[PDB]
Amino acid sequence: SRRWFHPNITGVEAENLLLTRGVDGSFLARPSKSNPGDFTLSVRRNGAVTHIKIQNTGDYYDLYGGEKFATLAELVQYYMEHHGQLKEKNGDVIELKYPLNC
Amino acid sequence: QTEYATIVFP
Repeated sequence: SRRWFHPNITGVEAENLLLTRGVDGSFLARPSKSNPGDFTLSVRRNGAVTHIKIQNTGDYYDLYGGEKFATLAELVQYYMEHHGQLKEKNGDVIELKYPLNC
Repeated sequence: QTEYATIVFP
């Protein structure tokens, strides 16, 4: 199924879509314009949207740091199930609560 | 576009 992965969407369309179709805690994954091959998590927090870059080497998936995963689903479900491990410099956690779908 | 948040790790 992998319904949270939107294959044909820009970051600004995703950013708008989360503020219409989702709630705080909603999120999705997209293919990333800035670096083809990579992916990007787009999450909603406190009425606004944050974007997180995901490195795909070919060998593994990661967030330019942290735990490394064999597949993208393993990475997304990991950070869903371990909420505190996704933190920003500020100190705030970024929570992947509710997947948004096609 | 809009910026990508700066993630930190233990």
